[PDB]
Amino acid sequence: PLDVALKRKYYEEVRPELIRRFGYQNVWEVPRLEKVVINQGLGEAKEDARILEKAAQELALITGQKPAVTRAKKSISNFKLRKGMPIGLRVTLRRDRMWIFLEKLLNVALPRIRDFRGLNPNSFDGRGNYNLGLREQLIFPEITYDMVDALRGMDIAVVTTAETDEEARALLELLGFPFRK
Amino acid sequence: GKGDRRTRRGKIWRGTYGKYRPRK
Amino acid sequence: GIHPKLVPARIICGCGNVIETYSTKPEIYVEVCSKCHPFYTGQQ
Amino acid sequence: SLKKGVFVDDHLLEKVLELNAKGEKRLIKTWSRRSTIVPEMVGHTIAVYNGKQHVPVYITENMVGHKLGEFAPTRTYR
Amino acid sequence: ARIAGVEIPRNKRVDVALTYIYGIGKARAKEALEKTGINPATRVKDLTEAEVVRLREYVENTWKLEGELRAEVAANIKRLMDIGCYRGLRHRRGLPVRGQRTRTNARTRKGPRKTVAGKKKAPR
RNA sequence: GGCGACACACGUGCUACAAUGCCCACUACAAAGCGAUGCCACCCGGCAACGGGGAGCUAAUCGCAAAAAGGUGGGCCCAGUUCGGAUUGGGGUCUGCAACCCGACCCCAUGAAGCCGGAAUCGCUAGUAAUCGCGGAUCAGCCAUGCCGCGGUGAAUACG
RNA sequence: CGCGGGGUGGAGCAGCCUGGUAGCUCGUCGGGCUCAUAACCCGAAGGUCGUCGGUUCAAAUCCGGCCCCCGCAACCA
RNA sequence: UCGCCUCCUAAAAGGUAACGGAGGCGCCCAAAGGUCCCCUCAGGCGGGACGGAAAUCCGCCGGAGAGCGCAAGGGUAGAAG
Repeated sequence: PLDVALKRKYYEEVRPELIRRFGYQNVWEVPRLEKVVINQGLGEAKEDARILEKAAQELALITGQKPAVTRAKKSISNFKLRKGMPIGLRVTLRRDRMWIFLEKLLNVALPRIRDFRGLNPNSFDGRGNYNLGLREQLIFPEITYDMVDALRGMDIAVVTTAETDEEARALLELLGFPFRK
Repeated sequence: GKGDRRTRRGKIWRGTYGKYRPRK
Repeated sequence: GIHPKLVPARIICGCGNVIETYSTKPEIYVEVCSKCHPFYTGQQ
Repeated sequence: SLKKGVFVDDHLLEKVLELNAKGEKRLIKTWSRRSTIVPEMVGHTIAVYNGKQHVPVYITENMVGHKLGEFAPTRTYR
Repeated sequence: ARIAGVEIPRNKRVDVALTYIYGIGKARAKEALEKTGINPATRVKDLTEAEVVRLREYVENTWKLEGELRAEVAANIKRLMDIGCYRGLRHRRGLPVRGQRTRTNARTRKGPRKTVAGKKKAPR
């Protein structure tokens, strides 16, 4: 486990072009993807013996990382469970792990997502780094569809070096990300 | 039985043939 | 001690391309992917 | 349920394919609801009728083997 | 005797057991046996360790079966969540999508008898 | 476009719940009716509705068109099943300018409720009841489980 | 304290010694019979059988044990 | 109304009155306790599938306005959390 397409394709292709693109000098200033936090949460754990640890585990086969047993601060009287202990779910992605999942997320779950037409043209604006809003889930090259007790959306947050937008844009812009433009 | 578009009697009931009632 | 394992895989697209990476389950039957775009249709 | 052809009217393409030869607008009234959906015409807006008014039904790339009618409901409260 | 999905026929003529599988009808099955020269009569409890898988082979590996078909269906159902096909609604709307009679029947697509009735007449 | 709507309602009926049954194969026995831009024998292509060719038939003379329930053999062994086919996905045919709203078939796949029906209620006095197949009118086609006819097998009971 | 006895549809009360049904009504909803209405007449929504622990093939029920009511007789530094 | 805890009244020490002004207590917790090892907020403004106007996220700016069983108040992240 020491190499992918991206991770490689990032270096030999993304590094040189970028650098030469905006005009940096040393290898660090050039912006780079750092990590990718991605959480589901659900918030669909309430009355009637509502476990959903599979909900997690099943996300574990899509990522490679066995998610985090999240909880929620306050208490939501205006809707179910209160004062910590419920459910929120999350799996932070860091290099290799992140590269892989990232890889096939730029090869499979691009059209498999129902229709599609291209990624939002502005979901990081101002503050570098990009977040995505998910509905589906089986569009993943795994997670069979005759094993989905339910379909839950999720959040893929892909944080970077690029301190501006033009940058974080580029980064992905030139790497494998398709924008609705 | 009389409905099952998949048997002798049926095609019959439904006055017709096919692969479950050879048009001879 | 509690993970998804992993192993080298050889994924087979639906038109030609055959990306050779890793993850979980060695044989993958994909419908489409890259090498499948920008497949437009013109416009009146 | 054809086998030889596609019942789609002609007074449509004599309008849709001219507009085709350029890449124009989309306001295209019409009563020919009884007609297949023309391949490529995906991206165009047809004002299907329903005994009431024309309909801003767009047109996707996934509604071709479907006559214009399938997207122009007739009765209210569905 | 697993084969397709977590399915296992047993104790009865092979040519019928097969139907059990999701995706297998009367036709297909009895073809499964002719194709692979396998005999119908013969139960499920009497099939060489070979014929067994030998079967599953052709089987599982041709017409997609239970599972990979299951919601393979909803594919062209949900696919109808598009701009909205009349047939979309009906599923979208929980009713008959084959130009049927709702006015009175249709109890397979509607929950059985949802009474809530009224109508007044005239007193004195 | 609508009369086809649909949270519901009653009336008339279709298919069933199964072993006195169902399936596949074979094999007998009708009567009544309708047939020219009609009914299509008969070869051919598709596991098939159907398509190509093509003989006859103004029809007691050629066809629809073979009757089903019987019989005979084989398959099922009491299960929500090889019962029952509703709904749903798919691929197709003919018609007709055109079948989204709105056809019928065929074919692959799903196989739903129903294991005998509350109070109540309907029919029938014998070739009847019951159950089985066949026709025609209207018709381009058909939503025909209807309607008007036909013929097959063939009970029970009536003290009062 | 102790002997009892008692809680089960929205209120009412049987199922309590017998194990094997979750019901009998009032009341809302339909649907029945008339010539229509009334009146009778049916089928349903609805209860952890209070609680938990338990033996059984199985519990409202027999066992447990406690919260809780009401009768009494008694206790109150 | 009657014992008790908090604040003001109460005049910068303490205390200090009214049938003064305004709230609580008659419980809880075998972890909500010993301890040792780890960790950090509330909000605001961007960015986000269900998403209020605060769910769970991501990014900045924000030392305390969060929390601490419960009344208020003292106190507190250099930890009591």
